[PDB]
Amino acid sequence: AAKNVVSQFVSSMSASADVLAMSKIEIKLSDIPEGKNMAFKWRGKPLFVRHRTKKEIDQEAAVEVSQLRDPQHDLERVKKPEWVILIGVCTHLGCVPIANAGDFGGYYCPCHGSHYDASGRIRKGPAPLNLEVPSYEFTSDDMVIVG
Amino acid sequence: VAPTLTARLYSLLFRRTSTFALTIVVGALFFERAFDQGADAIYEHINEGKLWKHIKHK
Amino acid sequence: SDLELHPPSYPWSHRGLLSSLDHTSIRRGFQVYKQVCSSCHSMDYVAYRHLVGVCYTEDEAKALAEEVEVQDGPNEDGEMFMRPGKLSDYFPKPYPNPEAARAANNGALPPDLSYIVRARHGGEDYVFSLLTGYCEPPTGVSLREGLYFNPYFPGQAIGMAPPIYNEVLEFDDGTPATMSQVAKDVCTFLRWAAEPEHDHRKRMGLKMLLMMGLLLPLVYAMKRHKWSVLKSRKLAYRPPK
Amino acid sequence: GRQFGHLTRVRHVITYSLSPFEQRAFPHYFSKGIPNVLRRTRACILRVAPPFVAFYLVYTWGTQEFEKSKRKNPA
Amino acid sequence: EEEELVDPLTTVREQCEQLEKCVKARERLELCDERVSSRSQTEEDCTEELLDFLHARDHCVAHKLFNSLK
Amino acid sequence: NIRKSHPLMKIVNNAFIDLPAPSNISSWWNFGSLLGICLILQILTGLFLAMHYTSDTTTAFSSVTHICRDVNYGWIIRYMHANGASMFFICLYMHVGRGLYYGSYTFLETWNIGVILLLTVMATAFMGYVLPWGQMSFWGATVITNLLSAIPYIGTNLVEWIWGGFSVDKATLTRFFAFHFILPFIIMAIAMVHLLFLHETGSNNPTGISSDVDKIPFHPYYTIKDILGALLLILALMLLVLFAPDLLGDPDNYTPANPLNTPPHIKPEWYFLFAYAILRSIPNKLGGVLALAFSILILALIPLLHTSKQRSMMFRPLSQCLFWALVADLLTLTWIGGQPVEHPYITIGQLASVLYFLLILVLMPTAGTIENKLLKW
Ligand code: HEM
Ligand code: HEM
Ligand code: HEM
Ligand code: FES
Repeated sequence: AAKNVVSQFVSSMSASADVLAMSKIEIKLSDIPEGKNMAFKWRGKPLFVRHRTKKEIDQEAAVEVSQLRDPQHDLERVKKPEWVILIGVCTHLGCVPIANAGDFGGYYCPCHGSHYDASGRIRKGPAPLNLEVPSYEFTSDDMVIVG
Repeated sequence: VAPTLTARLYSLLFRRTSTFALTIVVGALFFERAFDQGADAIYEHINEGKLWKHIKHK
Repeated sequence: SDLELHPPSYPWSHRGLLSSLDHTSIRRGFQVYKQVCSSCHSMDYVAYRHLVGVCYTEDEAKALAEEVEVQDGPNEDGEMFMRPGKLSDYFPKPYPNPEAARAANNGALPPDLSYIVRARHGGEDYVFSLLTGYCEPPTGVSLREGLYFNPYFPGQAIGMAPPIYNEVLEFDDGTPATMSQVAKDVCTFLRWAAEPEHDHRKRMGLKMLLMMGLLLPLVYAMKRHKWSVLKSRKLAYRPPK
Repeated sequence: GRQFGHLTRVRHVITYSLSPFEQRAFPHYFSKGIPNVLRRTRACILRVAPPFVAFYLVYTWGTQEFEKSKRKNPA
Repeated sequence: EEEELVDPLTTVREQCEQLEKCVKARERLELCDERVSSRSQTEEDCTEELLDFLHARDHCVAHKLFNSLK
Repeated sequence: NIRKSHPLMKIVNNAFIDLPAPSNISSWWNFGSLLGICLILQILTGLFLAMHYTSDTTTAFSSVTHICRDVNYGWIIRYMHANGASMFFICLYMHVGRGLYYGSYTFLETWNIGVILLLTVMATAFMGYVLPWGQMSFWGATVITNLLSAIPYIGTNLVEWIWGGFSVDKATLTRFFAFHFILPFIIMAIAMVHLLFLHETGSNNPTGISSDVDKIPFHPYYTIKDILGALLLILALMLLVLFAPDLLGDPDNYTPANPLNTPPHIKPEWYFLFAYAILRSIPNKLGGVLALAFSILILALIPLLHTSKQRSMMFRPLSQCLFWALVADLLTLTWIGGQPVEHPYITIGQLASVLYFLLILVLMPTAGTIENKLLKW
């Protein structure tokens, strides 16, 4: 009885009308210019969708798999070479990777401070990983969804 | 049965507070598995809303 | 007038300690709710996923939700839009504010159906008694049409009507739905909308009785064991001669 | 306060005890037990019981008059 | 409605309504009913007699009902 | 060694381990720990409730439903709180009664603190019931709070001061929440002082005689008997919350608040019903609330009317009957209190109220004197 009563009380601090998860938001990509960071609501979390101008894909086509934490390339992330859909969280804490103002690529992950790039990747330090690609998947070329 | 079950329960498992604690905790596990299910089972003498029974129909 | 009648005791499948709740009935009762009852009665404390594990299957419940619509979030301007209901929005206010009920309903306000079984004595019995049983207004009683006559209902002047008139049917397994069967089911479903926890409540209760029934004797034997030095104990008084 | 060894002064009283692991926790439980509960009940009924029945009666009477009052024949 | 749904209530009610306790109760109903009609400036309104009948009937209804219901 | 010397352990040791206790206390002494238990159970389920409840009129009721449907195990937590409040009252009523019967009140400080403890939980529980913002929550909040308006020249202002508005509105709910949170902690400090004064003499016992001559350590003996005791509290509590969650609350208080309705009902929860009966038995605004109050503060007069040469009732037959007539009379009072103020109920509710006061203030002390005389004392 002790466990059970304790467990109930403990398990009471978790769910509710909080299993929602709808989203899969209607996005459109030529609809947004060429590289403008665009956050949505996916189960809540700000889905940072930055597009890719040719020039800025080449700084992302330039990574370092030899010297890396979570081994990957911008190409090894995105399935359609110039359309990676990012998110806003930061693998360390909760500073949604602010559009620009950072080191490599573009991205910057504040809170305190951590530097990202146009693949979400952690270039400098604080955040252990490279953000989260919501399967990033589309519908057609211009048309796009998530998941 | 013979030189007593309790006697052996005492001699082999209850003379130390260690083994005592240890059996109670091991005995706690199984009991939960046996009872939680046992009571859920006995409860099945109500083959009604029995989600399993409905699962087959729809 | 302060003169009235109290509902009898119907033998529901969910009364009497350890007792499930007829789930096939909650479902027919849901049907009754959506078709005939919902038109003028809100059940704003119940959502579509509540109907999941219980009666319907996941897909089934969504399909019902999908069907009609609600006013979903703001269109990128400042007007809202419509879309097929998801599993997460509560059943569907037929009247905006309270005075809308008065307007479309003689001047009376039909009370919410989220609880009702717990908000009226006798519970399902009162609803059952209010439903099925309807009578001819006796002599000297002056109805006035808006108010119908109803035994059980306090004052006897109601405003509802008997929306059970043997039908406006539905059906899965095709239950011969007379006014009786259609009433039992609503109440059974109503029990569930009021007290969803009903089943589990009584399951823990079974376990609580079995455990208490096992701990109680044991804790007693623990206690008499230690008190035995005192219960069995002897005194003698040996003063100097 | 109070402790043990500073309670009071007692003289010439022996107390025999027996270890709990050497006696039964439920000796004549039904044998000696039940007669005792009957004896305790006897001793107390005449002081507990009456006040209550006085209410028991006041209760049923009280309700009848109430219910029977909300009715009437002529006038 | 016009004829063809076998309302169990109606069926069990017949047998129920009939019975002794309700026979007597309905007698008083009719008794009082016929008084109320037999005048003008009256007010003894026959409301009580109805409930008593119903009560007696309804207890017996509950006892015999749901048995048949599916 | 370690238990006896260490600054914190001493306290525990002196209160639950080596405390000399009479080898004589019966079941009626268990309500002490039981209240202690009820107090914690009521703070613990209470806190978890505050993690989901919101004290604003438009979400108040909704948040309580949110708890029972959506919050995992919210329902048990909710009903345990609800029923623990009644369980806390049955125990409170056993405890006061026990002391009255056994002369335990001769320990003035302990007792007087006990009366402060009785009032504190009553004020606490009354605020508790208003929180869900149900029909009864609002009208019970209205009816009861309005009593203070009988106090001359101060009353109107008083009622308006605590109300926050001119009614039981927004200010009142949030207000009542805050005090319902702060009260049980204060209750605790006070229960510590209750136990502090009690420890100065140790417990009384059924004979009212004196047990220095036969004390036993609180440990195996009363720890293990309190355990078995708490277990039975749990049974009663759980039997209530699992099988009949709304039994003592009655099917009623659902449906939100409506400041224009006024249900033909209006009665506080069962634990105030005896007081409720006494109040309405008196045709008079002032007198009603004066006698309402007096019906509880009279516990502070009991020791001044002891009268008997023996402390307990164990050896006093006439007093026993009179005591039982008090309890019997208190049933009548709650029973009446739970009924409309019409024909039969008024006059007995009136008579029973006079009896309550006649019994405690005149009949009981007289019986003591008679009893002394029959024993040639
Ligand atoms: C869709 C058509 C319906 C309308 C227009 C309607 C309207 C009303 C009205 C006006 C009242 C208040 C009666 C009064 O205050 O005098 C009422 C009460 C009530 N309604 Fe309906 N109703 C409908 C269907 C239903 C159904 C199908 C049920 C349940 C099976 C239901 C459940 C109830 C109950 C249990 C009450 C009792 C309130 C009380 O006892 O105080 N309603 N309804
Ligand atoms: C500081 C500790 C406490 C906290 C944090 C607390 C919290 C709450 C909350 C949030 C509610 C509203 C939710 C609800 O109604 O279920 C509530 C209601 C209530 N409280 Fe407490 N409470 C505490 C102590 C107590 C005490 C000691 C009592 C006295 C027995 C009490 C009696 C009640 C009652 C009777 C209700 C309404 C019953 C109900 O609707 O469930 N509470 N409490
Ligand atoms: C928060 C509520 C209360 C708590 C936690 C509490 C606690 C206790 C405890 C733990 C005891 C130990 C003795 C025993 O087990 O009976 C006790 C005894 C006592 N209490 Fe309370 N009590 C409360 C309310 C009351 C009130 C309402 C009264 C009466 C006005 C009261 C008056 C007394 C008296 C006179 C004793 C001495 C009993 C004896 O020695 O026979 N307490 N109380
Ligand atoms: S998580 Fe961004 S620096 Fe802390």
